[PDB]
Amino acid sequence: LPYDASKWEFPRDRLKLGKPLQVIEADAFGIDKTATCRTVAVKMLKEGATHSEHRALMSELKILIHIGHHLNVVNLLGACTKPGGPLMVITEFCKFGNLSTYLRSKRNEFVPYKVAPEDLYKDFLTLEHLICYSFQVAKGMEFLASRKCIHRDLAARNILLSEKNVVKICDFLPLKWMAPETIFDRVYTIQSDVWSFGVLLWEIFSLGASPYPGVKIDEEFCRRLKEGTRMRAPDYTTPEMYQTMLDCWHGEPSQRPTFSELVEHLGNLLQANAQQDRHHHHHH
Ligand SMILES: Cc1ccn(-c2cccc(C(F)(F)F)c2)c(=O)c1-c1ccc2nc(N)ncc2c1
Repeated sequence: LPYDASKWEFPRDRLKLGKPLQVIEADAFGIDKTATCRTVAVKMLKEGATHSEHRALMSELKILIHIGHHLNVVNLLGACTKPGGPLMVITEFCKFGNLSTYLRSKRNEFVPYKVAPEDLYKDFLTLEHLICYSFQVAKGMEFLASRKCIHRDLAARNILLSEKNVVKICDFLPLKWMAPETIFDRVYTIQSDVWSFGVLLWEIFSLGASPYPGVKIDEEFCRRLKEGTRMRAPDYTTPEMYQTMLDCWHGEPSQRPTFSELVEHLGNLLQANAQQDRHHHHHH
């Protein structure tokens, strides 16, 4: 893959590094044509990285360039790659952090839908929010899958909350997100990402709970998963959303929905939910 320096290269002295999130928060001067000073996130190699470790982050940068822009994938802004300092990959900064942590903090601030007076539920999460986060991640994953990309670590911890309830796919016990074929055969495909998406759905509709609550992650866990045991419906799910999780958790990878099918399905459930809400709002 190519690296186009004229488009992407950013001077190192235009950054002020801040607190670690290695991924670090930073201030960037003149990275945009939209503003002078902007907060950003920087991924860089620690002191004493090898030639091969340098190649890994470089290949990741090129892949982000090749992938291109989507609202639901953390947006690359620039890079420091030329000699004189460490390799640095610069993206937008999502100040609200990961989705798991956020959902966990909203557990006392949930109603399934809003009615009048709406101020009683100011900044509350609703079913529209949860389905909307799901829909957004599905679209970002359909964008990635279309470009022959496999995420490999799709989990709520790798979903970022931005302004105006926009979520973004990023890449910061992992076994609880892995498909059976990934565990037992070390096979990574787009279909195994769909499995992980299902576990991500469970996380959203449990408001940031840890998958397989109270289950020891040993050889018995893997045995039962391969043999068809699944998580039970989480506390904030709808019946259709739980069925969607089960679909993502199909034993045969080819029998799981595609991200394209998930985008259409979740979009329809978002619309049905909104139509329901408008009726709740009207009659009360
Ligand atoms: C800084 C950076 C650089 C690269 N990537 C990255 C690497 C590989 C893949 C991807 C993906 F999945 F978005 F395509 C993204 C990143 O996800 C990030 C990244 C990581 C954590 C972040 N956390 C916050 N709060 N904001 C932005 C972040 C960016």
